[PDB]
Amino acid sequence: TAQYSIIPEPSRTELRQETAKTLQLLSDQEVPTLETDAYRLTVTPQGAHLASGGREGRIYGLATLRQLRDQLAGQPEGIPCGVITDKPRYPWRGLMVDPARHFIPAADLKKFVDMMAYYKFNRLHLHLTDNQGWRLPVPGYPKLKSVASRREESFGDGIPHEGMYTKQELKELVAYCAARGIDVIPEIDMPGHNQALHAAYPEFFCFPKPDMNVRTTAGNSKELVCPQKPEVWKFYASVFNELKDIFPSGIVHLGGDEAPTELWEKCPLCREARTRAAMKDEQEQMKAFFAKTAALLAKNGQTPQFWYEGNAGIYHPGETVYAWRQGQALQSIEKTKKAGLNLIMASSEYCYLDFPQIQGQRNWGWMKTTTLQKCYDLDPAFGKPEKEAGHIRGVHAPVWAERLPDLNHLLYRAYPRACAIAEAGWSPMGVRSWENFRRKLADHRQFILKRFNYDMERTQGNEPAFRWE
Ligand SMILES: [Zn+2]
Repeated sequence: TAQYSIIPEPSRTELRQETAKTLQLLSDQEVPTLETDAYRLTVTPQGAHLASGGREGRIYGLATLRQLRDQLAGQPEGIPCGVITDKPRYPWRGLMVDPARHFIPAADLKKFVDMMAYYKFNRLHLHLTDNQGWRLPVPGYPKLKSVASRREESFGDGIPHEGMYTKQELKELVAYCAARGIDVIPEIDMPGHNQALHAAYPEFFCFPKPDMNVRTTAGNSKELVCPQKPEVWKFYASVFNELKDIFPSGIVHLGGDEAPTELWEKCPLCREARTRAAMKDEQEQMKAFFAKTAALLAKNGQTPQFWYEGNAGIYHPGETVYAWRQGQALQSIEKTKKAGLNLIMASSEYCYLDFPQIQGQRNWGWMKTTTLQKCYDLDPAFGKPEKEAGHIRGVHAPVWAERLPDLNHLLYRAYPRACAIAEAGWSPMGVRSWENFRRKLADHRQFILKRFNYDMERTQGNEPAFRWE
């Protein structure tokens, strides 16, 4: 029987036993009888009718109409008539890109955004800073451009890699995303992930090293900013003010994953600061660091987000954290509920799209394989009902880019698993099935070829070649 191939699967589809050979939009109304994020699309032999509860629902309805037009373009016999009534399961449906590890030019970001909007993603998270590069310009700190935005090579390849966005480019990105229903979330990791910052501004750190260079390999850095130094707090105030100007979401992801604190332990300034504050250890110092940063953000009307660490203690009720450790999803759901935290599911078992998608593709000596079928197994609530897991805001898939040097590589690992993530964030469990998703994705190969000039076919051997190992 003839059906639609819309991804994500709509919450309700009622097909009729007639065929439509045109999708001309005959009516387009806003009505109070639909939620602001909801739409109803009626496909008739004469054309389509769209009703929506608000601008957001209208964006989604037009995205569904776009997919139906692609299907009809491939089906000259027509597509079924029917009524689609639709609204998302979760309000947060996100992808993260990592320009700190490999810079993503503006044009390439635009293509990435168009593709994620096709699948009704509504959050774009930018990992802007890390050991391997710093991509956010900050007035008054020119060495961020001249030093921190450049590295000499990647993994011994002898090829320099550099880049930094302009403020104007980032405001363009924000407007481009907004027009496509997407909010943009910056991430500035602190106090660690800061080898590039140290290369530019060694005076911000407990043990300044003028010979420090921007990192060209993966691994953990012990270089933490020294919370006793006034230049650090002036710098981060400047950072947060730039983010306030550029990013209207007002959300600032601070990282927050466990950092090595050996250098704080040894720092003569931090040692005496801990003694004055009767702090027992460097974890108490970390709690104080994040309380101070959260206060700076609050003075700005901004709110922090974190990669969840169950035993961190740096969170205040109402904040939002990301669940990411394998095997910890259900525990994190329970713990955040008890702690009054909101939770975004980014479990690396399902959502870390830097991992290879077919067994035998490059795993860089450590990555597990996450197939499309495994990815589609994701239920963000892990079996818990809406009344017990209402603090779960949605789903988020990071495409970490240590080993993804350009858009071609990035999209190879992001898609088609991002389509599965989109359906996990949008579609109620009652309309989800691997067999239906697999059928639709088969059709989407042609849809994406025609609309984006991009090939989503995946075989063990057709990943683009790498220069490393
Ligand atoms: Zn220190």
